[PDB]
Amino acid sequence: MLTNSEKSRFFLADLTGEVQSIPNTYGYISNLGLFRSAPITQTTFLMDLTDWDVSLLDAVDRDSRKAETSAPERVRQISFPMMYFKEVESITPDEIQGVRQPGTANELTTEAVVRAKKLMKIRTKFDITREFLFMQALKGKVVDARGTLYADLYKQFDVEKKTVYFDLDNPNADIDASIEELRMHMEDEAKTGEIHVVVDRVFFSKLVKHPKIRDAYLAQQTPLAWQQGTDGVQAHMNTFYYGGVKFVQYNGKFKDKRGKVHTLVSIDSVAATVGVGHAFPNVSMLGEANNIFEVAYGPCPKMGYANTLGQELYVFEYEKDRDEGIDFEAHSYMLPYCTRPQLLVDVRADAK
Amino acid sequence: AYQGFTKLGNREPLNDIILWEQITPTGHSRKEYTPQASTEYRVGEVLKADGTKVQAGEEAQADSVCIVNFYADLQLSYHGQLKVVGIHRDAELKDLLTLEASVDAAAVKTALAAKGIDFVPTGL
Amino acid sequence: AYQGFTKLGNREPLNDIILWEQITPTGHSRKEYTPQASTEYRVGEVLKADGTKVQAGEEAQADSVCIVNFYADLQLSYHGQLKVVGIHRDAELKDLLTLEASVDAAAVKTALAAKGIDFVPTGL
Repeated sequence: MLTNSEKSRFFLADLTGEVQSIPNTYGYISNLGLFRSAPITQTTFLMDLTDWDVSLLDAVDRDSRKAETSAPERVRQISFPMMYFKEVESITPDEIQGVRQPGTANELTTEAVVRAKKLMKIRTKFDITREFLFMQALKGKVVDARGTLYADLYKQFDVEKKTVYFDLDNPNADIDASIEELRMHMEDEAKTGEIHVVVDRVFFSKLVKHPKIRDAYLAQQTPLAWQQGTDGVQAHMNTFYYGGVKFVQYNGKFKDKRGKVHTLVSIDSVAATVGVGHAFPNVSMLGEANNIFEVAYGPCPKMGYANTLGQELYVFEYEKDRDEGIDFEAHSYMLPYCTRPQLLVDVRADAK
Repeated sequence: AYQGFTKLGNREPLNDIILWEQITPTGHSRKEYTPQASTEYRVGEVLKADGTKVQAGEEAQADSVCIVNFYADLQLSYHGQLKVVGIHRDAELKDLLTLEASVDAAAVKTALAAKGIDFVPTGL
Repeated sequence: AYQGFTKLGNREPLNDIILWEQITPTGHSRKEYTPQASTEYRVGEVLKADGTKVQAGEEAQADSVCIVNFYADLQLSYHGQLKVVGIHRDAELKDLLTLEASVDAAAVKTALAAKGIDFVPTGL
């Protein structure tokens, strides 16, 4: 579309669309869809814990008519708090009066375009927060981005955490033993009638450098074999399969309002130079029967929403009186958690 | 029951003190305090600038009026939140303050009036 | 062009800082200044009571936050008006202040906060 030249008011030039630039938005965990939404009607929710045990029978003779019995059941209860997020925005005529929109030579900006832009930005922010909170929940501790602690599943369910150490730096180290230990722990402690481990760059490099694994790794480099996932930023992420356990490299990271960088895959009080990873089972395909990962949602303090079902994200609009502008608001009341914390295992690439 | 009578307790006071406040996107009129250890908060209490309750001899240091009910053992408010909240400016409140022993109510009211807090007379 | 690169300029900041201001028939929260000679004005700058931009050691004298872009050579603002407008009191603004070299931000914020100006936390 024609526009004034760069150095003459009387000569025209041809303009072209805008070149957008958007920050990276990692969504690997959210993309899997293994977290099941569970809206709540109030500010607190409870749950019941149940379990029973069985033992082998003994062969009794037919005529004695002696029999056996079984022990009874036991029950317990738990409680959970929730976290609140909120941010505000505003739009006024001063942002619309005589402002050319970037993509056009003459077309003027309008209220709808600005509204859409701001809503998209807000949704992106909330999605990034969702991903961060999901990663924190998978770590086993729901810690707010500013450090506040809201839930400790290990203490809540009365179970400790296991860590598996890989001596990758030792050429004589054993990897099959560690993998089998992880698998057997996961199988034994599942307590119910496909294992993924999210791995760091350094850990992945150390693992694939090992002499005892190059033979298996180099055989999988054929593209036909790889196709047998995306984080939203990279369309082809490194993957390594061995011993029935799939290793995935995840490089997501986000920045806080203070500029502090938070790496999604990390263990508290551990040097970044040391390889680190987290292991969990894949449950997404269970769908409606997925009782292991859930997210709760609650109502907002607004008058018309006191006792209604929760929502993913509330949006409200208000005038500023005397038609001087418009205001926006965003609300969310969410808490992710895992009902089988014993299945979450840390993985390290350093000796004991 | 053995000896007949049984009692299950009374209802805690609700948050209805506020009659008018300066509504703003950022909650202009409200401030949040970190709860002190081994202390229980209820609606209508006066808090110092450090979150501790005002006692006799320092009415001039009154800072805000409590707005939530907080449980010491749970370390959690009745709405499932981790922090206490108090109004410290630009509000009109029902005259239902709760004060510690020997605290001068008039002195506290005068101290809070400087920050723009007014009290409306309440009926019996 | 010769040497390849060609740059045409940059957007001046837009007037979207205000999040809440006390709307009144005569602009209770705004003031107008007579711009000084040959000084550029951009949104976010801090102005003294005389319309001159704040400098080192003048934090206590901070008066208002500029809101209109003024072109020195053109002698009029980007909206074709002959005065500079700065927010004076009773408003909430984004944390996007522009400060001259070596000017402390905490002192300026404390000085402005006394007049009834609050900054909603913001970040990227």
